Amino acid sequence: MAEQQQEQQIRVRIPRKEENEILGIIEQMLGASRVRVRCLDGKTRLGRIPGRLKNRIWVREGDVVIVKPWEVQGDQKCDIIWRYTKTQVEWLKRKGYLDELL
Repeated sequence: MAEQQQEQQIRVRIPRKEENEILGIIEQMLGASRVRVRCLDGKTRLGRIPGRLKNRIWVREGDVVIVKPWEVQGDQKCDIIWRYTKTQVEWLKRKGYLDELL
């Protein structure tokens, strides 16, 4: 219900989802091309970013990210996307509260 120049889109509803994805928040101040994420949808993984995002994320401490699952074992690897409050992570987070209560 909005089509004008300079508009913030939700960017939600992402395609490609054979086994669904997990949602976690990233943390890391050192900055060694890798970060640590904790996620809902039952997952705990180390998140990695591409060279372009690596020099464009500059995460300080307390950011939200979407993660991909890597193998299983007693710890999973994940491919993460960094963003500070937008709509995609807000959607999955709202779903977490819905499942818990409400």
